Amino acid sequence: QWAVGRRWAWAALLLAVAAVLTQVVWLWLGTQSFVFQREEIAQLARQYAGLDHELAFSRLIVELRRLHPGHVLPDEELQWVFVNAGGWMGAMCLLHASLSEYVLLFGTALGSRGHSGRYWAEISDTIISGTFHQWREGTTKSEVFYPGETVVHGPGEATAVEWGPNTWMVEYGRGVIPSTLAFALADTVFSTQDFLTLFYTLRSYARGLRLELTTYL
Amino acid sequence: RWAWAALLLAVAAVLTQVVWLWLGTQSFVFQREEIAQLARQYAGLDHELAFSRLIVELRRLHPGHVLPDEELQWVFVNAGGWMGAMCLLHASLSEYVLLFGTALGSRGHSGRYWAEISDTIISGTFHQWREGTTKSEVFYPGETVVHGPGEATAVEWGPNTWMVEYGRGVIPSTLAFALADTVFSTQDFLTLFYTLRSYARGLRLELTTYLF
Amino acid sequence: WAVGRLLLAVAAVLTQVVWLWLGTQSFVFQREEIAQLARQYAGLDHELAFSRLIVELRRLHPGHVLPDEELQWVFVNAGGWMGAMCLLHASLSEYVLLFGTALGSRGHSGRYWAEISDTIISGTFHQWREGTTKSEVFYPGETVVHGPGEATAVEWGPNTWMVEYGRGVIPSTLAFALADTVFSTQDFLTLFYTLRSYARGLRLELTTYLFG
Ligand SMILES: O=C(NC1CCN(Cc2ccccc2)CC1)c1ccc(I)cc1
Ligand SMILES: O=C(NC1CCN(Cc2ccccc2)CC1)c1ccc(I)cc1
Ligand SMILES: O=C(NC1CCN(Cc2ccccc2)CC1)c1ccc(I)cc1
Repeated sequence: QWAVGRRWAWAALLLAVAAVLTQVVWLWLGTQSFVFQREEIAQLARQYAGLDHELAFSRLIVELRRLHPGHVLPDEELQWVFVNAGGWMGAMCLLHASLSEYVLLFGTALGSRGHSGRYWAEISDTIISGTFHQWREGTTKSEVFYPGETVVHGPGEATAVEWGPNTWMVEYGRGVIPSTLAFALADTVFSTQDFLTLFYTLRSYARGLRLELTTYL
Repeated sequence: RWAWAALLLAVAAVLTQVVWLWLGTQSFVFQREEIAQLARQYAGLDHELAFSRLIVELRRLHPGHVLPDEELQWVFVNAGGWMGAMCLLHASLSEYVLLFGTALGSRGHSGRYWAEISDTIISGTFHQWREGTTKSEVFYPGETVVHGPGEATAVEWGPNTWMVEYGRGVIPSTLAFALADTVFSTQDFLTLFYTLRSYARGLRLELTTYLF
Repeated sequence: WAVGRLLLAVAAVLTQVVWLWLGTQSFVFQREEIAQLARQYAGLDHELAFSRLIVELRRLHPGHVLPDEELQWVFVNAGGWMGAMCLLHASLSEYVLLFGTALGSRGHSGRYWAEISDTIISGTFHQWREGTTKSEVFYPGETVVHGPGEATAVEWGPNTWMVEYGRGVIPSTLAFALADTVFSTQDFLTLFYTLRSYARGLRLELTTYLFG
């Protein structure tokens, strides 16, 4: 009459949890929570552009630690490593690294030119010192960005880039990050053969990834 | 059973003789001086207007051998360490006419081709360092620089350098070099596709005009 | 007496033939010998300096410098930079070559299992050490040493020419110098030239070692 078979009820809950679980994973994926904001890294780095890049970097790192404790690499794991990709060369200092985000210090003391690359991500560069030249695809003119300005590099977009002597910046990336190192290490494999740098980069990502997991606990 | 291979080779032998004859009776749409003198006259203009003026004039002199506006496209070129942009106007198996240059400037290996490459400069500078030499030469707007087949030099484009380029030789082979960095350095396969497509479009045009 | 189912027997022999090998190693040039000599010719026109240096080098070490018929400028592409080299001496452990550019270049120094010192005859040499955010500049007369394992970013100005002496596991350094030649320029001809240059250095050294 008002009863329910205990056998039918057992299967109903299994169809229920299947329905609930499939709904739960979409809501969580949709949430898309990010640790940093695109305009925040740009606004924060703009303040230190007036200083010499050495003092600016050290001051910026200190500020970024107190804002987001547990999301920045410790001093013992901070390290400059060269970056060779797209035919240009620079140097990075990884500050933050997840599977969806990264924040790093980038720049050159000699300057360099090359292919920007096409990433499955959106990358924002804010100039602390020097110059950033950009040549968008399909155009015959270039633009130049000075200290205080920010150049954003959309996903799937390819440009030509040029850095002037002693150019430095704070960079924020957002997207499928492990796919980004695929381009960042292309010239390192086939042009420079610098496997020690290759180790440094992967170690920095790993130590950056380790931090994010343990902070989660 | 040995008669099967004979017929397969006989029909292969005759087709090879057809190709050989056809390759021998070939005539060229464009002349070497034709492109050089036509370019030099627009070199005094800004490169944007120089290009558009030249394209139209090239269409007027050789109708059916220049790509339509809907198939014109700037595509990045990455080879020999340097980087520039290209816009293909004409392309067969033996000839090509394109616009080339860079808004930033670039340096690298000239590349060794199975072709003769001629570049008349509209703007900027072209620096050349010939193999075996310890001095460089510079070419300015209005001048034409010639890169012979087999030759390898070191090249340097100053900022905002542009040129009209006419190539004559085994054109499908030159593609091999121009996409070398694209595979091993830039990994820009979208650009690779753009390049191969613009070539196909050029081949399609020449084929249709030939057949009507 | 029987032993059941050698490394100890093998390890002893191999280490004590390697240590015996390291002790019988003899270098043709001193660590600073090339640098002192090259320093004397800096400031001259690089072609004059090179010729004078080659004569003096042949005089100081007969049997270890390549003949005029085996001297050649070959393009070098590696780490994103491009230059030209003239090999003068080459073994498995040492090499002496003339290096430079007419246009200038920028790239990766490379990580060698060898120590490399460069004495500038003309131009400028910019060096950016790893882990630093500043660069240093060397002018004609100065010597830049590249220690084993070290990696820097280097830059040559237009008409920068130098004398280079390297010491260490030389064949491994050749792997780096041919990197861009193989994967970027596809210039097999230069790849042939360089390997031939190395072979000729090795041939001379083998002959000189055997028959004095
Ligand atoms: O070194 C990295 N990434 C490069 C590529 C983006 N910039 C250069 C650039 C290119 C185009 C437009 C703006 C800036 C410099 C940093 C990197 C290191 C570790 C991880 I984990 C992920 C990335
Ligand atoms: O990308 C192409 N060609 C390169 C190599 C020659 N450069 C000019 C140059 C560079 C160095 C020395 C001389 C001339 C322009 C870019 C190319 C694209 C489509 C077809 I179809 C055929 C070739
Ligand atoms: O081409 C060679 N080597 C390159 C890289 C080292 N120097 C250039 C240089 C780059 C960075 C810092 C200092 C010097 C000379 C050019 C080479 C050729 C034949 C043999 I056998 C061994 C090496």
